[PDB]
Amino acid sequence: PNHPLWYTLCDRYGLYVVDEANIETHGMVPMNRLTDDPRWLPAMSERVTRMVQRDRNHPSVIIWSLGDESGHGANHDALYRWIKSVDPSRPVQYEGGGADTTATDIICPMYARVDEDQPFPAVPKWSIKKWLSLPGETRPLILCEYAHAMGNSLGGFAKYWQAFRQYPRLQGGFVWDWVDQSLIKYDENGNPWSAYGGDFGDTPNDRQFCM
Amino acid sequence: RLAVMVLRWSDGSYLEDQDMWRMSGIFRDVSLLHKPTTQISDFHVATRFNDDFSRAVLEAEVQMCGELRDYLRVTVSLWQGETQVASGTAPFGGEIIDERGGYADRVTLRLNVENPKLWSAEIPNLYRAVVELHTADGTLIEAEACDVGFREVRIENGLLLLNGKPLLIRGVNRHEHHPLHGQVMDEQTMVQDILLMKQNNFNAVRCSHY
Ligand SMILES: [Mg+2]
Ligand code: NA
Ligand code: NA
Repeated sequence: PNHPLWYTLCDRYGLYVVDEANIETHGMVPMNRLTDDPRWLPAMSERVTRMVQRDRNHPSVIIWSLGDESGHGANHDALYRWIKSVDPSRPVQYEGGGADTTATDIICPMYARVDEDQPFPAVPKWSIKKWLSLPGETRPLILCEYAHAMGNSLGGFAKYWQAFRQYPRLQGGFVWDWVDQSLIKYDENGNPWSAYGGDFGDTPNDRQFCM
Repeated sequence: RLAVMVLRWSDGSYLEDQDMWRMSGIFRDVSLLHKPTTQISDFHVATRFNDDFSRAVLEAEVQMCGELRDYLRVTVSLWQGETQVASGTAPFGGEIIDERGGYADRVTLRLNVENPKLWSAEIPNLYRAVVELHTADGTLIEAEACDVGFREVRIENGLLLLNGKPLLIRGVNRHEHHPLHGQVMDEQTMVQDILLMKQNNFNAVRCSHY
């Protein structure tokens, strides 16, 4: 969840907001080791419910998201149904466990390609154009993350927008991402330079991937 | 002596406007059929399966014309080559269908078949069905027959399945045409067509458009 002002700003300027519970368990092995453990359900519920209990009246919030990168575990299912029960005025989405789980009203892949299939086991990233027409699939497709704009990037962007306009159930996405996460440091002569991962003697680090 | 007055143009033609040469006449086989008075008038073969195609029930509905008698029976017997794998005998009189009862002049046979050999374009297995109409005491009146292939066609979850599996139709539209003979089809050409079709990796054909 964001600083309270932000939603009021989206309410007044005009932007659709996906409001996101503060839950990421990426580094876990496996990624759902927590979200599937029912001893972690309490801490998770409070992270979803207390969001819902805060921003439910902001018109700009049109979609609830259960979190990010946390595999798929029962807790997600229980907390999906909780919001569905508490607030029918918004669809609930979640990319975890394959971007089309029983935990999501919207097929929301991250970095699914337009035409090329990436058949990772258990969790494949199908081409968005192919994903829609899989046997028995009816949900819409809005990527929660796409077009990784890191340095000299956004090659092939065009391809998404042409597909988006052609396929009614392809309803676009959210670019990753808005702003560089570089930070100001100063040299020996007090002149400012933009720093990234590692530059604070912080180890281990993921270098320029924060930008 | 026969006299056949064939007209080129008819109200039929309005429903026969296919993209192809317009010709006319008696263009397929003519034949004479002697049936008994008490005769097999229709038969339907059905094959349904369990979930992994290891058990099948063949279901043959038989229809007759003539005067109904208690001594009448139909036997249906299924063959694989020259082994008889299953067989059913019953008198006429189908199940109760409504408030007036049932079809006195129909009988339905159900043959159980363990581990049937399935039919497909890959392996076109064929069993043979023999439909005998006969007096119970053992007099054959007439036998009719067909080739049977145990296969199941259905659309489930948006796919077209055959014997459980999703098909890939490598098909061709084929009109009945010959350069010398026009629209008169013969075995030699049909077979020539099939072998080439199968030689060039086809597994399906649409009867365009008749
Ligand atoms: Mg036409
Ligand atoms: Na669209
Ligand atoms: Na990053």
